Amino acid sequence: DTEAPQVKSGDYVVYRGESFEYYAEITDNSGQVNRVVIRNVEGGANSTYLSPNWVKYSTENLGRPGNATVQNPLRTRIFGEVPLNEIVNEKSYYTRYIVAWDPSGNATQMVDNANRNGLERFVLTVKSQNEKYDPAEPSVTYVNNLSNLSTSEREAVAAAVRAANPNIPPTAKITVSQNGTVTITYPDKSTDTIPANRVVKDLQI
Ligand SMILES: CO[C@@H]1O[C@H](CO)[C@H](O)[C@H](O[C@]2(C(=O)O)C[C@H](O)[C@@H](NC(C)=O)[C@H]([C@H](O)[C@H](O)CO)O2)[C@H]1O
Ligand SMILES: [Ca+2]
Ligand code: NA
Repeated sequence: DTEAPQVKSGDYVVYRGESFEYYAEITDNSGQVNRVVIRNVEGGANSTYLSPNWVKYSTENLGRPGNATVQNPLRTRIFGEVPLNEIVNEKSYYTRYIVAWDPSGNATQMVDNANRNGLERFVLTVKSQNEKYDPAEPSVTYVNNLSNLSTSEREAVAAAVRAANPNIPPTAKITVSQNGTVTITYPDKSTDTIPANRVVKDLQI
């Protein structure tokens, strides 16, 4: 319904142990939107049920003339904190709908089709925490023997990786094995690994 408010959302990827914040933009031909609900598909016209319960949202400047124009769309904040105990797999996404109402009571229609994703329909994808980070591997630590790093050398590699990766969670644990393999264990206990060849060299040859 192009006489109902129109919504532009996005690909709302979120990560265990991390806060998220996205904005959707809403316009209406009347220039005004009075109400915005984000909801699961189930329930019928009056439902506001939305899960997971940690998905929050808010819309400032509701119910004012000109609050929802093409040149200055209404914005809805979609935010929350993803718990560490969320299940993560290829199916750990949640398809949700943004419904907005204009002064005539026309509400954005919910159409159950993936071609509407990024409009009034959006997918909230929950990923493990390691997926938020792409550890930098540009550091180089020279060790005596690549097949047998000492404790000091293992700590040196971990410190080099940390120094190259100020953005990874401070409480993520960087450990290095006896052959220089790096494991980054995130707060949600997911891991990234860095092969030794990318962080360690020796002068044995
Ligand atoms: C009516 O059936 C639902 O229709 C919606 C679209 O309107 C979805 O297709 C939904 O399926 C999913 C989804 O929300 O995309 C498929 C996901 O794999 C499920 N996630 C998990 C972690 O199992 C969700 C989830 O079960 C649901 O969103 C709970 O509110 O459902 C259809 O079930
Ligand atoms: Ca309208
Ligand atoms: Na990663």
